[PDB]
Amino acid sequence: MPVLLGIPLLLRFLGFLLVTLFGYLLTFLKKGFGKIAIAISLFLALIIGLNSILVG
Amino acid sequence: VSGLANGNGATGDFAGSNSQMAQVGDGDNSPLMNNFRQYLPSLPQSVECRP
Repeated sequence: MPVLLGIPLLLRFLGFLLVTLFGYLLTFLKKGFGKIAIAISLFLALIIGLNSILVG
Repeated sequence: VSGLANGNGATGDFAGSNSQMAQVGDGDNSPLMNNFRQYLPSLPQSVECRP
């Protein structure tokens, strides 16, 4: 299906930006699931900590 | 987050809290609240009635 000389490269580029940008969203998602790991850890560590004082 | 509550376990970044959540316990038995039990006041027992 005949096309001009530059259209096939505009169509390949408009799906490079999309995969790059959808690649960044993934990186940031994974980071925010690491915050909920730090948070949980902290809480349970403060509980185990108080126990050791009171029983002493 | 569901396995740290079900008591099934967690594998990933939540793999450090699988030993902190074993100290909490499950049911009636809690390793944390059984530390308080070596220091319980010794109360006498029950015997039959003597005059």
